[PDB]
Amino acid sequence: GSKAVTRHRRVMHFERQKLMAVTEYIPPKPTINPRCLPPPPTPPQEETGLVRLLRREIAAVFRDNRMIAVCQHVALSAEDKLLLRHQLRKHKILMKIFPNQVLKPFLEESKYQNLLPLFVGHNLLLVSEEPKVKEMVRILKGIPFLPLLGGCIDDTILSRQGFINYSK
Amino acid sequence: KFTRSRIPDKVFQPSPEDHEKYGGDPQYPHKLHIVTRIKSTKRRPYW
Amino acid sequence: KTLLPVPTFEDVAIPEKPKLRFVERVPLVPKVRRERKNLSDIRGPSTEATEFTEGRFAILALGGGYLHWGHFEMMRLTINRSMDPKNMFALWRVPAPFKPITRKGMGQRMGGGKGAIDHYVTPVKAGRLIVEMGGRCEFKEVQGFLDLVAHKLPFPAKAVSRETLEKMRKDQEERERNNQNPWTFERIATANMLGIRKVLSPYDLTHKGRYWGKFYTPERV
Amino acid sequence: NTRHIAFSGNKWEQKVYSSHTGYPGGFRQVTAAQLHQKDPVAIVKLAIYGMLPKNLHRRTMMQRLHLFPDEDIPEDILKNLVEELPQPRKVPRRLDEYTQEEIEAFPRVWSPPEDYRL
Amino acid sequence: SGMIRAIVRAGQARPGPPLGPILGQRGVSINQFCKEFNEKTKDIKEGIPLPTKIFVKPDRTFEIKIGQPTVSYFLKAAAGIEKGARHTGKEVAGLVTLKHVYEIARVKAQDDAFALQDVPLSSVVRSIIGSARSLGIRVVKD
Amino acid sequence: FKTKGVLKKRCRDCYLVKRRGRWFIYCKTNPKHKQRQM
RNA sequence: ACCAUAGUAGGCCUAAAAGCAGCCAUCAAUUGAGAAAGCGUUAAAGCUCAACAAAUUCACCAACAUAAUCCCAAAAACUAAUA
RNA sequence: GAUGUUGGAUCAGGACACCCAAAUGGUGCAGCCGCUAUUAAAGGUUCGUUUGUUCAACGAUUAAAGUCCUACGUGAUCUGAG
Ligand SMILES: [Mg+2]
Ligand SMILES: [Mg+2]
Ligand SMILES: [Mg+2]
Ligand SMILES: [Mg+2]
Ligand SMILES: [Mg+2]
Ligand SMILES: [Mg+2]
Ligand SMILES: [Mg+2]
Ligand SMILES: [Mg+2]
Ligand SMILES: [Mg+2]
Ligand SMILES: [Mg+2]
Ligand SMILES: [Zn+2]
Repeated sequence: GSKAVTRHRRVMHFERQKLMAVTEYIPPKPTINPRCLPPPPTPPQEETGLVRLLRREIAAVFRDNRMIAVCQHVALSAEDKLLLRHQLRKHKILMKIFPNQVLKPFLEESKYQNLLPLFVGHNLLLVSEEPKVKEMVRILKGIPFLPLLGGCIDDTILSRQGFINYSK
Repeated sequence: KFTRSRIPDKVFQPSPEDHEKYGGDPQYPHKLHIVTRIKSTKRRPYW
Repeated sequence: KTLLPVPTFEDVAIPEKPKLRFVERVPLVPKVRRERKNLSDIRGPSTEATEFTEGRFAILALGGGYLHWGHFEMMRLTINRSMDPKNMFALWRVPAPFKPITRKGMGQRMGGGKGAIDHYVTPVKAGRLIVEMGGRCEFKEVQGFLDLVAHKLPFPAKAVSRETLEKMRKDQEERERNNQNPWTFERIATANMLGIRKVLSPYDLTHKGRYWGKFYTPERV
Repeated sequence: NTRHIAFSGNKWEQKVYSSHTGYPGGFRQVTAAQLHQKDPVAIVKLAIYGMLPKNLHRRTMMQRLHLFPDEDIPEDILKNLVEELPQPRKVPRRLDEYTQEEIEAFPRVWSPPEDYRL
Repeated sequence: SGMIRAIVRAGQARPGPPLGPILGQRGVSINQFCKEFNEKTKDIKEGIPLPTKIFVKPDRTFEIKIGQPTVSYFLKAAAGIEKGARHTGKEVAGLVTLKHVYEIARVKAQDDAFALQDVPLSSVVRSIIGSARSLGIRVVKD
Repeated sequence: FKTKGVLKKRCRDCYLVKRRGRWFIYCKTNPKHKQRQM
């Protein structure tokens, strides 16, 4: 005979095994499954401090930049990018980068819509305050694989050939 | 040891739907039982 | 992308003697008189040491079992060397071993008397916390190295915190109110149906068939 | 048509037929695939043989069973056959079997995108 | 094949460690660099050891850009101390003013690293203030 | 190779593949990380 | 996936000590990059992780070798069962 | 109202938790040796000196001179040194 407590796991008298198999847990079974039901109710996101900061800063961005150009963000060594930023310092021209996520839906509201196809790729926003186009193009002429897709100048959407014209 | 056990009273307090389920009349309890023996008295304690 | 506020600890105080103390192989007042071995003290649910005190984390015992010295050694060295003494501290939720265990030599015929004292052990019931770890760490660290010591104990054991514990308990009663089949072990064992009480033990009414011998089954409703 | 038996699940690979010649080290074990390769009749024959009651009459009724690997049967046995039994399992169609009527008639469940290459 | 940072004292450049062990590994001529680095650096008589960037080419020749002296040393001299506190922030080593940070910042404005940053004097000042806070050197602003 | 109870990737370069109805750990960088579940 | 500059090899020690032997500090440029979580080096040097930028999201709580004459009903997804 | 008990002799049946032969992974594997791990039981697995001895030592070799079970195989086949 085996003691009340043992380590070999202790085979149960058959009537008790039946007793066990009868009392097992049976989980609640749905009529229709939840995921195959229609979409869940709406969990709407709300503006953080960062979202308000970006909406306000990007709102100011179209105010201060007289020439807003869209230059495709391209991978250069820290050397090339810093030298680039220093030359842009030398003509006083500015460069700024934004998240696509918060930059996209702002321009999908009213004014600047025509920029939407240019922002699906990797973008870099060239900020030009009291600019001359010849000088902005001066640098993009030096490095060939750093293309300029243009964009907004004084509320008008303009492209590469247009900038070739405004420079001359 | 093995014993004569006990049944606690809660067992014998019927819910409202047990009347509807076994078709007993909630107002008046019934007079006589018809009791049939289904199972054996072997393998069971002497009492 | 998106930032979320990081959980901070301003109220967490690191006490002195942050490491685990050394437990003594033999009690200071050694028991002179060999005692009967109660299996009953390993058996079924636990009463003492069920709730947290100071710490956020613990190692929970999912079976009953006997903790002897070699185990304490393991939990101690391991948990001491694994933790950052600045941000973390530990505590024993289990006494140093008080129960004498007896052997007879090899080649002994049955009888002649009880044997002599080889051992000392602490009984541990399923549902008790062995070690309590407080600190300013997240549960991920402790869970990382606690799972080792848990894995190495005699009984099956888990690494838990307050949130985890309460979650699994609320689920544990949710199952019992969600249970779709009319027949639970409580109802039958208490109503002595089918004379089932002849196969069951007297302790079976209390355990409600969730504990069986030394083992514990969490899925049993 | 015994040679064309189908086996449900993976049984072709894991069902073994064991035999012993009685000589020490005479113990053979063959996989259903190999046994079916060597003797086209063997599998259905051992199937049937194990389902008759175990008495002596088994051997006798075992004699009244005729198994043919393909459909080729002597004129003798063809001429004396009374009745055709119904197929126990319903053999599923392949893809090419379906009438264009039936394929056109079946709904196209999801709408594929155009820019995806298939 | 490699780029070598070294913070080297004004009048002191010699054909031994760290100069030997680091540049000599790349196969670089030590004496040429001793005399040249000194040619530029000996001329700083204000006693200010400068972090200096030595690029070594695949043919084992080299070039060097001399930067402004480390902020740690500018704060060491500005607060007039010997070495930094053993325990920073637990123990205060030396004192500097609102002027000191302005000076040390306008001096180090031309670093190879700060040259490509447009950021005004306030930011370079904050930099000097952090490099001070790690040295156990307090700022006093009047 | 090693016959093991529990496979675990030893470095970033161990990829875990199921072949012949077993789980193998294959590593191109070091061969000594090869394991085979039993 | 993609990518990786800044004071600055922060002080202190130390043969050197450079995030990365240990103590202290946890600061401050950039829009974004820890006074650093991995390996690595005598120390460097060098590899990746965390940070933006680009996107898309589906998960995570994983498993356990064998015996001695010769395997041990044959088989089977389904014509309706409180049989 | 007997299942005659150690070691040998003879003849071996089986396991695989391979000692050889056969395919291979890993190495702190250059090659030669190796050391480990996986898969493989058709075939092999010596002769002597001392002990009743299995074990063990020792001589000489072999591709190796496996670990076991079979009433510590096998006495109506043999031997009794024990
Ligand atoms: Mg365990
Ligand atoms: Mg470096
Ligand atoms: Mg920052
Ligand atoms: Mg007899
Ligand atoms: Mg043999
Ligand atoms: Mg094997
Ligand atoms: Mg053999
Ligand atoms: Mg014998
Ligand atoms: Mg004999
Ligand atoms: Mg005989
Ligand atoms: Zn690896």
